[PDB]
Amino acid sequence: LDPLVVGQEHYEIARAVQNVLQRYKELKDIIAILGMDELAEEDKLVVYRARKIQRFFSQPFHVAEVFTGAPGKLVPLKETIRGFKGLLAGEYDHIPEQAFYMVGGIDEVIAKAEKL
Amino acid sequence: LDPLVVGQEHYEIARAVQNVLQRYKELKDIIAILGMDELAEEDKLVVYRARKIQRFFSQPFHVAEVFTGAPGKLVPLKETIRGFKGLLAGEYDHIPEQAFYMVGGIDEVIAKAEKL
Amino acid sequence: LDPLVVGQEHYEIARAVQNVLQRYKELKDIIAILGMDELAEEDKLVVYRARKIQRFFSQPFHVAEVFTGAPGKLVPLKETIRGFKGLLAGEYDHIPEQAFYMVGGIDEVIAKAEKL
Amino acid sequence: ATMQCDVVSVKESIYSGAVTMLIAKGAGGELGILPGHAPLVTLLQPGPIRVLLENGTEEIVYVSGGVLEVQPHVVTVLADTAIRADNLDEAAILEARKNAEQLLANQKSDLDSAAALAALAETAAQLETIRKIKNRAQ
Amino acid sequence: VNAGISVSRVGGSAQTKIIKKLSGGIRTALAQYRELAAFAQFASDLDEATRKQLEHGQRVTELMKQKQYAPYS
Amino acid sequence: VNAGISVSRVGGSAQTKIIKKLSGGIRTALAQYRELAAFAQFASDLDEATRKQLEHGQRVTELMKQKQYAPYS
Amino acid sequence: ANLKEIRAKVASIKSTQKITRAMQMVAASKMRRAQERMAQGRPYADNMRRVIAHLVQANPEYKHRYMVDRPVKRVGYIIVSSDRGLAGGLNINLFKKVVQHVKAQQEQSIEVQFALIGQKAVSFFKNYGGKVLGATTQIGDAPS
Repeated sequence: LDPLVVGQEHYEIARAVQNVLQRYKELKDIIAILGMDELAEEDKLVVYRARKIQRFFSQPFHVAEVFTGAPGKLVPLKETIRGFKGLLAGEYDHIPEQAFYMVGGIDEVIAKAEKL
Repeated sequence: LDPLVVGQEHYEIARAVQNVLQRYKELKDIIAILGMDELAEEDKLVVYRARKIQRFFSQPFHVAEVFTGAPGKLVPLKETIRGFKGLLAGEYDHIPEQAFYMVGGIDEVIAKAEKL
Repeated sequence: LDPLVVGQEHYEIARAVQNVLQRYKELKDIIAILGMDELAEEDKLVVYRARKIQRFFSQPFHVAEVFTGAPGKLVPLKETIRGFKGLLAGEYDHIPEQAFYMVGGIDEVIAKAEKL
Repeated sequence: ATMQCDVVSVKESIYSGAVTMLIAKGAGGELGILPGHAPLVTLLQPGPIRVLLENGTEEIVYVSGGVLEVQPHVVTVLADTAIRADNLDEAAILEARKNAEQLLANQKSDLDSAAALAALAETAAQLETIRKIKNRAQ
Repeated sequence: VNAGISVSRVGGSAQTKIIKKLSGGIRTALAQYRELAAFAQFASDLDEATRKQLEHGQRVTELMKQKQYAPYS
Repeated sequence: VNAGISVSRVGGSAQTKIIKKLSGGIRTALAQYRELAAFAQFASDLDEATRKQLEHGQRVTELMKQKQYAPYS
Repeated sequence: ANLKEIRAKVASIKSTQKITRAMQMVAASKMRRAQERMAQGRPYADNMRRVIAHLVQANPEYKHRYMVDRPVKRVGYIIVSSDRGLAGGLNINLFKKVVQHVKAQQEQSIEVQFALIGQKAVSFFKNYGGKVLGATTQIGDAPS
């Protein structure tokens, strides 16, 4: 994970995702004690985007073929880069988090969210 | 120490005593950093009962009167069971814990409390 | 540092100096947290005399004479004891702190105070 | 001439100084106040108060209910809630103080749990695991 | 039995259908009750969600007690 | 680089005149920021003096970051 | 015996020690703030006491119901407490005092009613029972 070998957008996206995740992991005790209402307006977006990111790492496994539906995805790297750049920027901030679960590219999550 | 040998009542009393002592042993760490007043009322009651239980296991032996001077005591099993049942039921919550120290059956505890 | 070895007066002077320094260390955090005005007057005197003591433990060295033009001073016993016995009794409460800095016996302290 | 006017609420003092005149709406009706007035006391309708300085500048203070007391040299106005601004819409400026104080009280409870109650339980969590292996030579 | 660090690599494939279908609630209740066990003595100062989580976790923990020499079908 | 425990016993005599003169501000800023770094989390009832120290310390800390293969003369 | 675990635990305890020092720093400042805020409420009460005293003394015809002592059958309590713990034994001592006072009033065969301010009092006297008339929560530091 080095900007020289993977380019600059890849590295910056990875760093931003890591920062969001490791701030949300720190907000855990405060969320558990107080709740989501008393947090600042900032760090609520962090909670929602971190939950979305955690969901979006889910993946259906092709070899399973049971309980999944033989869903071989093998998403190109460019699709994931586009998706996470959009998710961090906020173009998808209005979508329910249950849509980001167990799908491949962003086209599939958009289709699933629109279907529901 | 199983119900089929010593009976149901004795086994239940012993297990309840051990449970109270274990919970006090677990609370002993919080009351050191924080205060005694951060706990709920049940936990404070358990702490007081556990200190009383710890005191009540003390006993003057027949052969130890050389070191201290107080005469020895020989407590039958029924007196022990009756005393600990009452102490767990809360009947003796009004007795100061210094009255449970170096005494025989439960009657000596009440006599010493009255003398104080 | 025993009364049997260094005599009687020296031991008490040293112990009083250490006591004053200890009390001042205990008072500095209170000064930091709760304002200077919260302290009583006894603590005001303790702070002033402790600062004077901490200054008075400084002296120039003969080896620094090459680096700094101030000649080194070798102040013997029966001269430090006089200074600290006078300082601990309030006898020098009218001297500013700066006169107790980088100087030998009490006589030069008085002289430097006169030149202030 | 001039006379000492004090406008103080239940929380703090709002306005003070020397003024030449005062206008207020008592229970009976409007009242004009000038120095040397006979002693008097009313209950104020929820309306603004007008005070005329000697230079000609006129400050206005908004008061929502309270007690007016006047003496030959001093006027004391006891107001339930007094704000120094002018118009009748001062809820739009009281809301600023409300929001600021509410935000401070929110962030406080945001710090009480986060700093104190979180760390002070983490420290006391796992001490027993260390004390039991104290004497082991393995 | 300590559920925090006890595992079985065979996992679900070694269970009958009904118990396999039902054990999920027990597992998740214990997981939630174990994540926040550090605050167990401070239930008075908490929100409602975590207090309900504690209320259910204590009950499920109490459920796992069992006598000796008497096994359940 | 952990500035708290790192040390160079040669000291000032191993620096050029300009950097030797200018290093004092950096050293004291890091010291003051490291002394009271705990306050960075509250940021609510910080008085005027300590807030200035925090503002300077965080800015100096952000200054020291650097990339690879890009040395500064 | 996994000494690095003990080193990490010691580091975390030393970090929490720094955490609490700053909380003390802040609590002193707010104590100063509330202390100087207590002073600003004095002139209003002073002026009101003066006016009421003069009015009541100059016109002694009638006695108001708030200034006359009638026989007691029921009393009332307005209990103010904090909203969050971690403040000594303030609430516990206050509640012990009020409980003892209520027990003393019980032998007089006069029952009590309450009006609670602050979360701790609400919880304590909701568990205590009693005859609550009102409750208030989330007062804050500078209540309106």
